Amino acid sequence: SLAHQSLIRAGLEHLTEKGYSSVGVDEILKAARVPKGSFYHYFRNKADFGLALIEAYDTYFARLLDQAFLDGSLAPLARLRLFTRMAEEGMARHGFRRGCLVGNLGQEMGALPDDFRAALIGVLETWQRRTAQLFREAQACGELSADHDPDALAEAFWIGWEGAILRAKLELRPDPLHSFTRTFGRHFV
Amino acid sequence: DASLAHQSLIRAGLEHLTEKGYSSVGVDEILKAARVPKGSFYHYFRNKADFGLALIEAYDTYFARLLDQAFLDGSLAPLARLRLFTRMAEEGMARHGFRRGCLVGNLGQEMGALPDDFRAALIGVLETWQRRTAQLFREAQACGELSADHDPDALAEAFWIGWEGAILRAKLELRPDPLHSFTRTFGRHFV
Repeated sequence: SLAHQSLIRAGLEHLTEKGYSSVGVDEILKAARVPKGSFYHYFRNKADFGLALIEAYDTYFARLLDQAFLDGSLAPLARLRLFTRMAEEGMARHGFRRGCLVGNLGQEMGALPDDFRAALIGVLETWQRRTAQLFREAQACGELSADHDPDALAEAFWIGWEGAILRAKLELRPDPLHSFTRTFGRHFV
Repeated sequence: DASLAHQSLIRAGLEHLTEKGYSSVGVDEILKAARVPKGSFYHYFRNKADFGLALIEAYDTYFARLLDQAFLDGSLAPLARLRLFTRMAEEGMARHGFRRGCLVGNLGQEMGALPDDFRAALIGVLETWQRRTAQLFREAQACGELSADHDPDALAEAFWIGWEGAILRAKLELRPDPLHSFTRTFGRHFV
């Protein structure tokens, strides 16, 4: 019933907090409280579980961006600030111990299976396209000046935001999120 | 080569942890790459954790020398010294096909799986880099390159937050594009 969901849940908690290299199937089963036979009913092996976890994180995180980026009661820049504020509230729930599954996996790329590279890049690119669209909308109402490139700016936002999450999880506090967003915010009029 | 055992260990450590990370790399893999016996490893280090801290101290020392080349070059304006550093760091990364990143960024990201000693050691190195960079930015203000408007410490912190994330992305994509993308956009903060 809840065998599959408990495995996904256990996987997302362990990979946002530690990363893939640190965690084996046995840790996962203890945390999920699910028999080994259920693990192998859903996934062929650890690498295949890893990919399922990437995909599940992408589906969840898309709903988070829906909530912020599609809130038409908010001017476009205020949507970006709602996003970073909500992302920080989510981190504060577990005292900043848990970061981004994608940034964690991204940093370990050298020890991951090759399949992972294109799946991680696809997810980062989906987010950048969405942020670029938000930034074009900020230009249309003069929140961001015409001499900026929305795509370049979207790529820089995600580069720095993952860097901010790395630092917040290292320091176990929100201050790096605030530094990043306060300085990046100066690209706007 | 018996007299080379310590450098071999550090070398193999730096190579393997900049390419993979701490959680991925066991002592046996280090020994096999260093071609030194186990008794030589334990002569110098009490365990993997003591080794890892020694690698951070080694990386701090060698990295400080690369910053010295850029940040202490008096033939360059302050902001040109910052562009030199990023150019150099990219050249370094390009030598090994962008497969090797920052040791401090790699370990920082896997902090949840590390002995708690590492936290202060990793944060210490980053704060050093940030202090050198803010000083660079204060000199950029004192000569008109940066507007009196900006906080040099906040900007130094935002630089190191963003640069570690650009390196992450360059090692993931195996290309310098995220580096150029980051610095191109960050360069707008300057006059």
